[PDB]
Amino acid sequence: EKTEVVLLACGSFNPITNMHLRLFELAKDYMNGTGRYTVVKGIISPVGDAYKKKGLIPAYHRVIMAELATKNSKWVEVDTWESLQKEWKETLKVLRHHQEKLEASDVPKVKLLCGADLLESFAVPNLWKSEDITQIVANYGLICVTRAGNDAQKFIYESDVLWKHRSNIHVVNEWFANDISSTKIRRALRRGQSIRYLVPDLVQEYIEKHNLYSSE
Amino acid sequence: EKTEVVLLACGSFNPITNMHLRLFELAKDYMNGTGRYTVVKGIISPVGDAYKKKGLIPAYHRVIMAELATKNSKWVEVDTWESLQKEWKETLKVLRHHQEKLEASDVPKVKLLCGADLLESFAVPNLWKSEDITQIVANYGLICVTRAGNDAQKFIYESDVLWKHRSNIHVVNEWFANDISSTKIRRALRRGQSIRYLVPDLVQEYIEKHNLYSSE
Amino acid sequence: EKTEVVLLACGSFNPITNMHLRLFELAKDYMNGTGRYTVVKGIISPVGDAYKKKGLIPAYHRVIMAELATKNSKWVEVDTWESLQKEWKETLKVLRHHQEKLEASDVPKVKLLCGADLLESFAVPNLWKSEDITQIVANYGLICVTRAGNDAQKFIYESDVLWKHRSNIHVVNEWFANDISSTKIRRALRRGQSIRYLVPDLVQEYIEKHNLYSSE
Amino acid sequence: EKTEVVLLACGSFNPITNMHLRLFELAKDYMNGTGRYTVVKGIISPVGDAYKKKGLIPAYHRVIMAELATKNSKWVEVDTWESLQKEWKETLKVLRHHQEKLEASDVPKVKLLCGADLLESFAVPNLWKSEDITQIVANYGLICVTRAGNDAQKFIYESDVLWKHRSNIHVVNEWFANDISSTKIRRALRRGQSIRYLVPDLVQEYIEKHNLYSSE
Amino acid sequence: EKTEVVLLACGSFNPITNMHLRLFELAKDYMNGTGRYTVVKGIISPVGDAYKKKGLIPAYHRVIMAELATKNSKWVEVDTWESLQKEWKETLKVLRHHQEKLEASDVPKVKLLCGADLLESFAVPNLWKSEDITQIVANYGLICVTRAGNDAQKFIYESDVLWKHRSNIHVVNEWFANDISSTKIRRALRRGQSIRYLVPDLVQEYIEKHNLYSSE
Amino acid sequence: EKTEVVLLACGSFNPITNMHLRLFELAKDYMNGTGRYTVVKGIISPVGDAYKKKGLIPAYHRVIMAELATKNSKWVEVDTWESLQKEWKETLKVLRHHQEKLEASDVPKVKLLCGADLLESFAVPNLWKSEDITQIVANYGLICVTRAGNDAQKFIYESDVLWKHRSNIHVVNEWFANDISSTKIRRALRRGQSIRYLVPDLVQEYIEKHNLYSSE
Repeated sequence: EKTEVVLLACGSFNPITNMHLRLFELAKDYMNGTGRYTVVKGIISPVGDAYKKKGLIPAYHRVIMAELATKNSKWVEVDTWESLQKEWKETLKVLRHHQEKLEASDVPKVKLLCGADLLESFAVPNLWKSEDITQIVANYGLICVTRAGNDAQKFIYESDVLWKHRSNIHVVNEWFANDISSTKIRRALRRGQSIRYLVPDLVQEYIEKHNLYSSE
Repeated sequence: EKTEVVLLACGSFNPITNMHLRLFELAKDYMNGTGRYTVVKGIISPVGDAYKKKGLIPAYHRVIMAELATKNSKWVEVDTWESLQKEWKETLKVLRHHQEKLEASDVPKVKLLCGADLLESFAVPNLWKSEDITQIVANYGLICVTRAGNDAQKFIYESDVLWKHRSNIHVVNEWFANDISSTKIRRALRRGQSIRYLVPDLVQEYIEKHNLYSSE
Repeated sequence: EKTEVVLLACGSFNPITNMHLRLFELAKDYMNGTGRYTVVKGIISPVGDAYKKKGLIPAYHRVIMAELATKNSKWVEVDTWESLQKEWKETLKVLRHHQEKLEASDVPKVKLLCGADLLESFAVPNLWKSEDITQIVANYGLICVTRAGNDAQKFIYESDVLWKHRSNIHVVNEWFANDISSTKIRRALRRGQSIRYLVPDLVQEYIEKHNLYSSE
Repeated sequence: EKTEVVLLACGSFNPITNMHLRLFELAKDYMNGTGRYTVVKGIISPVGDAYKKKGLIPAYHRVIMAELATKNSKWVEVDTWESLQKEWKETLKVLRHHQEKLEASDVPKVKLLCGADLLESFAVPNLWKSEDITQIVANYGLICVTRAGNDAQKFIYESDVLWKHRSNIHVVNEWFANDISSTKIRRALRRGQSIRYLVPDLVQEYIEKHNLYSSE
Repeated sequence: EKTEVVLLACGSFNPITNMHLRLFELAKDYMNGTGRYTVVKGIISPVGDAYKKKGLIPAYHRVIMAELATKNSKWVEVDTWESLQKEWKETLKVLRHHQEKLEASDVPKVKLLCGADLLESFAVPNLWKSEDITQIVANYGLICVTRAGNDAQKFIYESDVLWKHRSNIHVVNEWFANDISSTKIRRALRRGQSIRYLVPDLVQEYIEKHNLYSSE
Repeated sequence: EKTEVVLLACGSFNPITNMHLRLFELAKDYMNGTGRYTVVKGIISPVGDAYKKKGLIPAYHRVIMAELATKNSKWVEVDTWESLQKEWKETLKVLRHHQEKLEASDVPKVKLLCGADLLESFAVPNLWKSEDITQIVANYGLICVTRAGNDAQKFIYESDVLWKHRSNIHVVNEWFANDISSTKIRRALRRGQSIRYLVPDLVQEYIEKHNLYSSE
């Protein structure tokens, strides 16, 4: 009688590393261990080229490396929809897009998989529209996997919009530190350092043959 | 016995309009009317895709429209060098690049063609390195065409680096107002307005068939 | 066959002066001289005590002085609704409130009467929600009476949201300067100066007997 | 031969909670245990309605709840003087007001009862006039009750004005954490949570029957 | 029966130029032409070395050049008092110092001679203490000589403290533009330009023999 | 076969204290205990009077107190060169100055002796020119003695310019806390407190007889 859930992670995956992959396994173990849910699929959805940030490499590369990272996974996949659109899409739209897609196979609920960082982001003074925060939290749900869940709970308590919808945010503890951020990987790469065993062997091979992140 | 000069205009040309084209004819008429120079070629050099700004469309489009804009001109051309490089290039490098290229045909002096806007830019507190300003002004020269030359002269008087090298900056008056900025063209385009007779007929046709700048 | 319009002016009226009264007569003359409208009533609606600004005196005073200011007017009145509510109300709600009230007398269109100041305000970086600006302009309309309509038109041209809905904003010129701002009246009053013949005789009498704005 | 002292606490009491009440008992125990003083009365004096802050409810409510909070206390009382004045009063004036009042009963010294927060406040760059800080500290005295007295002592050491007059500031440790801030109470209340046993039963009853702080 | 006045100009005189000298003759002509005063002496008082600004050269130089500038004047002199003190002195103290000195010759009123610049300065948000502005204006008086008296009057109207004491501020028009600022002189000097006939011949000679302001 | 090194410490020495003296002995012990170097001389070089900071007393005083502080040291000395120059000198020039001086005695390498504070400083957004940081680190070397070497290593890891040249930065731990900053000494002095046994007896005597830092 459990609820069927799909896990959706947006982001830049620039590049993807073991840490993003671990977040999925963590979150599914947790959800399924509530006794209240059954996790049915996960989806990585990298941001597109319209988001014009510096250091952000062409989507097609970031899509590959994510596909390499998940080739053997029974349950997590990459969807290129958002990377394809000609104008940049807001997470709330990416979410609606993926929920409507499931309803069209004639019902599993999508939920946004994030870290605390999202919560921090949500409270930066003018940055988000309260009503957009409300729709995400309230219509979908958050699964916040983090090594600082103690910070996580505090942001929830400090925001009325989050507190109001708290029964729909799940804070998940990571007891095994593995803080392998894209930013550190890129930093290591432009210094010529090894990144072996922080990202999947094939993702490391792709980065090396294409000399990515080596430059600046 | 006059000095041979080449006119180099960097920028985004996003898109090019009658105003940029007029700047060249203005500046050559002036230079050649000093009695001290003979203008020998001009060069438009659009910025590349590494400069990641919002609203800045792919170089290849901006290169086309500039080539359409100058197809009939006896003396002005487009060079795609800077648009091609994989990392963004500073104007001082674009300049050295084009001077060295002339020296390799076995001597004409390149000079940077700009408006006041450049001068304004040069004095923004932390924005430019004094030594880079010095090399441009001093090693190459500026030709500042503007409708406000009165502002132009003032920025020169207010900056030691510019004043020092003033004998190498030529302020050129435009007595015929034709302030057709890219920014206004894009604004008009995303409101569905005509831009006929502010840009060359062929540049207007290209923009229309490709639906550029229509979106946001 | 003309359209019936109601003129609604929100604000603090702190206090009301001849200038606010003149804005109504100006705007009606204009509207009625389009040949396209007939102005049917005007409404002054002072802000409430929830808006807690400094220098803003209790609503009941500001309501009186407005009622004194309009006692003899055939067509302009004061509605205390917004001043009465326990929580501060946004202009878009005040607007909906007054439109729905007319529809309940079984159809005249309300329009917001403002000056340029509103337009300036609309473009301050984070200050307004684009969608709220859109509803006001688009669902109601603006009548902008000003001595600087030249600035007015420019703000319209500079904002996509305003430009989009321009056919619904009427910029009205005042050829008779009478810039009697509340701020100047209060300033004069706390210096003990006369304000006779800048506000209606009765409003001046009320302010004097209650020693308002004399203090700080 | 001990000195007779009166304890004066200014503030918003919005609302009062067990924490403010505890500060008095703490400070008297301390003073009286110096062997150098005898505490003779305390006074809560809520700020007035001229201070126009958001969330700050009408004085009369805040005066009640403080009177309910102290009805059974042998030694602490509420004085409504400052709440009554038509213009907002600075603490230094409230202080002079209360000292002169004692001198008029034909001599006990008033002292300002505060937390560290005051000290933090005193050093914010432009916020206080050095000479006002000097008069308070020097003419009256501070009794700083806090759970962080370690921060307290540091602010004293970091400010010349405070250090100079240190012999007149008493830092009091609270070994029993009871951080029940008004801000947290209001937050709890607008989420419908219990605040029972963080404020006196009667203060809780008043807040509930008047539905205070429930709104926003 | 006229009032006897002394004119005191503080500042950096870095260096002094014809413009400062002209301000005195202007202000005396004006005062004496009121029919209400008789100007009896003027005093230039350069700031000291404690004021540690960049570009500000040692007092002794600035004292010389002022003494050279006034050697032939029947009525204006230099007083080195403020330049001598070991700690920097505020204008209000310099003023009290010079008034008390006159009272000691057994009564002429000192008045501060300034330009608009002072008025501008007086209103910069946190910059001056209202009470210091009050003492200067009110206890001494201002004589504001300027080419923009129209700006002058406006600052007076915009500040309550100034407006209150307006009967004690005299705005003096200069109908002969001679804007020879220290800043422009120094700028000219470090570019090797002539400053002949903008400062007294002897001041120009001193600057030249000591190579002042030539450097940076 | 070890490398011969000279230790150069720039700064204000305002005043010098036991802490600066300890930094030298610390750094030499460390260098010499690498087995790779031999420390041959150290040099304190106080900043000059052109650097016009507030609280910074005349160089000649700061030069004395440093000479008193080192009179008995076999190996550390004061060089007044930089204090003497008429324009303020950048550390990179002070460095080149001292290296060239050694090369002129017909080869020991100078190295900059600093604390973390330098590293913090190096990363403040616009503060240093990357190329100047590069020349110091790369052409000379840093010896960073600190009680927080853990912060030290982190700044190194966070800056590409530092990381690139890390093999040339030596982070030295101080296991004996002795944080006697100039700022604390001056603070103590203007409160009339003892500073005995935080600075050399003779430096303390000089400060006392000249009443330095007593004022403000």
